[PDB]
Amino acid sequence: VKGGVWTNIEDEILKAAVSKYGLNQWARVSSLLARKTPKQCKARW
Amino acid sequence: RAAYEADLTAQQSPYVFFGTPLPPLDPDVRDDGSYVPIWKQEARDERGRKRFHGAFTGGWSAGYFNTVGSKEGWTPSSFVSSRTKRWKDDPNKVEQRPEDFMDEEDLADLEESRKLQTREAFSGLGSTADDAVRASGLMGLFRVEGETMGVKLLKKMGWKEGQGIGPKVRRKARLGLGSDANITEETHLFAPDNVPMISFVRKTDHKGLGYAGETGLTPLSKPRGSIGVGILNDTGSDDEDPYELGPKISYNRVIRLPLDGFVFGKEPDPLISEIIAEGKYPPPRIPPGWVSSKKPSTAEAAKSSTLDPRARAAILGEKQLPGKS
Amino acid sequence: ILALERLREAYSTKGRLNQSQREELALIEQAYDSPGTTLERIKRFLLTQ
Amino acid sequence: LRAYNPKTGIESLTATPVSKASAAQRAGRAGRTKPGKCFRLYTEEAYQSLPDATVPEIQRSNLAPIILQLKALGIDNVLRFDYFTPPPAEQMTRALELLYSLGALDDYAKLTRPLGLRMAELAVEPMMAKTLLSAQSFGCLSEILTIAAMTSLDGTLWIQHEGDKKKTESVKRKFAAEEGDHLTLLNVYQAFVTKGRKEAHWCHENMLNYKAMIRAVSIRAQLKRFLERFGIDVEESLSSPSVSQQPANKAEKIQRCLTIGYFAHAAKMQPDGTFRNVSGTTVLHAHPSSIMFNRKADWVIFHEVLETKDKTFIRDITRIKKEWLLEYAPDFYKTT
Amino acid sequence: GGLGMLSGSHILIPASDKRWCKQTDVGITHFRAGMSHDEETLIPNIARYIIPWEAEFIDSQRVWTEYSQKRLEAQQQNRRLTLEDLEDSWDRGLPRI
Amino acid sequence: KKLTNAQRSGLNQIPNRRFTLWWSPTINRANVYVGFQVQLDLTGIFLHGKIPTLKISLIQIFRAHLWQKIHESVVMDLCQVFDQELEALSIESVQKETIHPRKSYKMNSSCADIQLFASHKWNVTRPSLLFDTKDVIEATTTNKFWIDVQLRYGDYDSHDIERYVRAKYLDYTTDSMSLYPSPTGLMIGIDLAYNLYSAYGQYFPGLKTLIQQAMAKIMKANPALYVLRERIRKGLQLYAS
RNA sequence: AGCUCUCUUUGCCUUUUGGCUUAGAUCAAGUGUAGUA
RNA sequence: AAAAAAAAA
Repeated sequence: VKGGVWTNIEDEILKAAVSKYGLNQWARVSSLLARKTPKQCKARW
Repeated sequence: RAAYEADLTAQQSPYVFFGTPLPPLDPDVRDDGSYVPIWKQEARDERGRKRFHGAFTGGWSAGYFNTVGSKEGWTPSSFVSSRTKRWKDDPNKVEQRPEDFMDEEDLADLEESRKLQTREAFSGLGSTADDAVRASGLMGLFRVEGETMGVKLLKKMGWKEGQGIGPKVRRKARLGLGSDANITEETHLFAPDNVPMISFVRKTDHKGLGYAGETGLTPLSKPRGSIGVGILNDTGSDDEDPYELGPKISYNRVIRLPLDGFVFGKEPDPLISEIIAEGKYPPPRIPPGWVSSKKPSTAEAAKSSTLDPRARAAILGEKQLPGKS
Repeated sequence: ILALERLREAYSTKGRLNQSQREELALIEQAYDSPGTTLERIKRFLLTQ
Repeated sequence: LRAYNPKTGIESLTATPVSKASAAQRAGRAGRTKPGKCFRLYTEEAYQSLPDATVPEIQRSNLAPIILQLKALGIDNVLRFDYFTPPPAEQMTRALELLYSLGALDDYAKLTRPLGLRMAELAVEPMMAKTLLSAQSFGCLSEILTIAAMTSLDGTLWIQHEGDKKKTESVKRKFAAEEGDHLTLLNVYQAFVTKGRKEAHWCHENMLNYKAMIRAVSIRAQLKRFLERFGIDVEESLSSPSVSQQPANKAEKIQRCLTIGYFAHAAKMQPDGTFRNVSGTTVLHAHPSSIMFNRKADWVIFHEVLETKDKTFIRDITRIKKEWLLEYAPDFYKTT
Repeated sequence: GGLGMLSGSHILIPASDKRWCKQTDVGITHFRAGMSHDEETLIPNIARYIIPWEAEFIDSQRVWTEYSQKRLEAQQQNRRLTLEDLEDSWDRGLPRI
Repeated sequence: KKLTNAQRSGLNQIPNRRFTLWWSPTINRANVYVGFQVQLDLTGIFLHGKIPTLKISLIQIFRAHLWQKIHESVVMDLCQVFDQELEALSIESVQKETIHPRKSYKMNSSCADIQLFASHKWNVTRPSLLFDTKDVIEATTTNKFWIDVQLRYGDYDSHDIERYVRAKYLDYTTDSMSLYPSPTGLMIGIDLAYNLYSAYGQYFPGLKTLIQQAMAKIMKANPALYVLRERIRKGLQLYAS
C-alpha cells in the first residue's frame, strides 16, 4: 500500500529526514517513509 | 567466515539432526536459500561475478576468451580397418552420437528443451484443455476423449458413458411418443443417469445474497515475425504494423416495532412452526398385551482378522466383478 | 468510456513506467471496474474541490 | 464448504450460500434459553430462492478413499451398489485412476492381494499409505512412519503467538531443514522423543502444541502395530546409536521414498516465485506455514493442494529431482 | 530477416544481387536472373503507393454522393444497407465509408 | 533484474549479433576494396577488416574446436563408408592418415586424409568433377589412391564449390612442398556456409556413385554438422513451424 | 587589596561541513492462508 | 571505403 493518512510516526520521521537531507531531496525523505511518495512528502511539508 | 558460520550454526540449531539446518541470520553471512524476487536479483555467472559470457547471452566475449579453442586442446582419433579386421564386426563398436561434439551448455539447454509431460492414458493435475475441444461443433463430435484407461476399465467392468452409478432401475422406456402410459410396462433393467457436476461460482468478495451488483464497463473495442528490438530497448511496443496505423476493427456486416431498516417476515418459517406442532403423522397405536422379548477387544479382534475380502463377500452375499476370463 | 481511453492512449502496454503512471493505470482500471463510484467522485470533485 | 474438482483434481474451500436447513438450524439454535431474534441479512424472496437442503457431500469429495474402503469390505462391484444418492460418473473415474496410480488395483479393476490390502486396511490417506508400503523394499521406514504419524493430524503443531514474528521464525529455523517440511517435522519429533522426556513445558517454550502431537505419538504406535501384523519386522534403529550411515544419502533416501509415494503431486517453481503443475496450467502458491514459503526450490511435491477464495495453496513442500520422477513413474511420465 | 526500411530515394540495385545457387543430385545450378536485361531494377519509391490528396478528395465527394444515393433508394426497400453493395465503395472517402 | 551497464549494453547488442550472423555471407565479403585479410584461429574463416559482432557470433557458433570436430566426423564417416566397399572397387586395403592433427584449417597447404591401396593397377581417368559424366580414361596405370576432404566457409561472392575444388586440387598437386602418396587422388570440398559439396580429380571405376550417395547421406545426417546447424538455429532464434 | 582550591560569568570555537554539471542522473512491487476435528 | 567500451598478501 502506497497511500493513507499521515500518522504521528510519519510526521516525526519526515521532520528528522528533512533535518538530515534538507528541503530539496524529497526522494531520500520518501525512501524513509514506506507509504508516502516524494510528492506526498513535499505536499505534507 | 569458516569458524563463524560453523559455530553460530551450531549455536542456533543443534536440534536439526536430519538434513541440514538453515544458514544463520546475521548481517555478516548471507541467506542464499531465501527467495529474492526477480526485480531484486543480480545476474551473476557460475564463478559469481556480475558478468555475461556469450555472443547471444549478452556478453562482450564468447568461447574460451574470444577463442574457438579450449584449455585442454583437441586430439583426433585413429581409425584403422581392413579385410582381415573390420570395424563393423568389432565387439565394442563405438557409434557416432551427436553428443561428443556438444559443449556443457549445449547439453544443458538440450535437457532444458526436454520438458516433462504426463502420459495420455492418465489425467494429470489441472489439465484444462477439453473445454475448447468440446465447444467446436462437428469437431467436438468427431474428436472424443483421449481414452484415459480408468474409463476403459470401467467399460470393462460393465459401465457406459451417459449414465451414472447405482442399482439397476426397472423403468420401462421413453419411446418419445409424448407421455403415453398405455404401454405394457414390462420394464427392462436399466442404469441410473448421471447427476450433473456442481460448478461453484468463485466468491472473492463479501457481497450479499441476491445482489447482481454494479455492472462493470468494457474497453472501447481493440515468414512470420521479425528479429526483434531487444528486451530493454523495446520499452513499450514501438514496433507496430509498420504499414498501417491502428488495431484492426471488428466489422459489422449490416447497420412490536422491529429494528430500523429491517423488514418483518410476512409468513413464518415452516419448521420453526412444526417444532411447536405435532408433525404430519401420528404415533402408533401400541395395544396392551405386547411385552419386551428380553428382560433387563476391537484391536485384539483386528489382530486375528484374517478374513480376506473374497470370503468376506462370500459370507456377506454380495455379487462380485468378473475377473480374467 | 471515451475519457479513459484518451488517458490510456498516453501509455503503451509494455514499458518502464515510473510510479505515477502505474498509479494512473490502476486508477483507470478501477474506474473501468467501478464506474458509478468513479463518476460520483468526479462530480464531487468538480463541485467541491 | 470443501469441494473436490475431479477434472482439475484439486480441493477447494469455498464460501457457498447456506442451505434452507442450515438457516433453519440457525434460527433453531438462536432461541435456546429465552425467546430470541434472528437477523438473516438477505431479502425474503432471496430466502425463498435458496436450495431446500445442503449439497450432497459425496458429489464434492475425494471418492478415492471411500472406493478404497468399499473394495476393502469386498464389494468390488462399485457400479452396482445401493447408494442413497448417485455420485457423478466421472469423479469416481478420477478416483479409481488415482487408485491405479498408487498400485492397489490391477488392470482388471481388482484389488491386489499383497499391496492393495495393505493400503486398504489403514486409516491413513492412501497416497502416503503407498509411500509407507514401499519403504521396506527400498530401505528406511521408521522415519516416514513418523511422518505418517504427524501428517494424520489436523490442528497445527505451532501455536500462533502474534507477539512473536522473528522469534517464531527462529524457533522454526531451530528445527528447519532445506530438504522439505517433512524433515522439519521428523526433526521436531526426534527432538521431542529422544531427549524431550515427554515434557510439555519444553514444547511451551518451543511454541509447540502438546495434545495433538502426543496423539500423533499414539498414532505412530498404532501404525507400527498395524505393520507388525503385516509380518514385516520394524527396524527401530532410532534407539541405537548407529549413525555410521551418512545422513545426506539417508535424507535423499527419505525424500526418494516420498517421491515414489507422492509422484502424482509434482510441481515446478517459476521464477516469479510461484508453482505450476506438470501441464503448466494451474497457478499454485506455497502455503504460508511451510519453510519453503520463503525458500528457493526447483521441483517440489506437496502433501495436499487446496483452492481458497483467492489463491491456490500447496502444503508440505519437499524437494525432489526430475530424473527420480522419470524413474519411479514410467507409466505416468515420459520425456519430450 | 532484413531491416524492413522503406525508401524515398532513387536507389538502383546492380544485377549482382539477382543470382542464386541451387544444389541437385546431378549438378549444382548457379542461376543469374535478368541476363536478358542490361537494366537494373529500382528500389520502389514509397510515394508511388500513396494516393494524392486531390484525387482522394474528389473520390470522397463522389463516393459519398453515391452513398447518399444508395441510402435514399435503400430505405425505400430494405431496412439496412448490406456489405455487398458497398464493397466497391469500401476504402473510399476521407471519412472512410 | 538489477543489472550492470556492461550487461545492459550486452543485452542491447544481442539483436545486432543476430542480424550480423544472419547477413554474414554478404557482410563478410571478398570484394572489399580494402581490409587486411586475416584468418580466424583454428577455423578456415577469413575475415576482411575488423567486425567485432560478426567475430563474436562466429566464435560462439564454432566453440570448442567445432571446425576440427566437423572435419574429423566427415573424414571418419567417409572412411567407414569406404570400408564397406573394398570388394567391388578392387581396393586391397584402406588406411586413415593421421600425421598432422591440425591440418583442417590450413589453406596454404594440405595433406592427404584417407589412403586406398589397390590390388590391381587401376586405369584412372582424366581429372573431372563429380557430376561430370564424360569420363576420358587414360592408359596410364597406378596402384594407389588418396582422398582429401576440406571445409570451406564461403561467402556471397565466392561460394562456387566446383571452381574451388578445381583450384585446390591443382594447387595442392602442382607444388612440391605438399606431400601426397600417389599422383592420382580425389579432392572433396564442403562449402560449410552454404551446405554445398563437390569432388574433383581422378576416379577408378565404381567410385563416383559411392561418393555421391555417401556425401548425400552424411550431409543429411552428420552429427557434427547437426550440432553446427543446431548452434546456428539457436543463434538466429529462427524456427520451423 | 595576598596566595591556593572551588564555583559562577565573560572571552575563546580549540575534532567547528574541503570542487564542479543536465538539484550530475535515475528509483513500483514476491506470496499471508486457515468449513469441519 | 585504437580508446572510452567490457576491475588491490
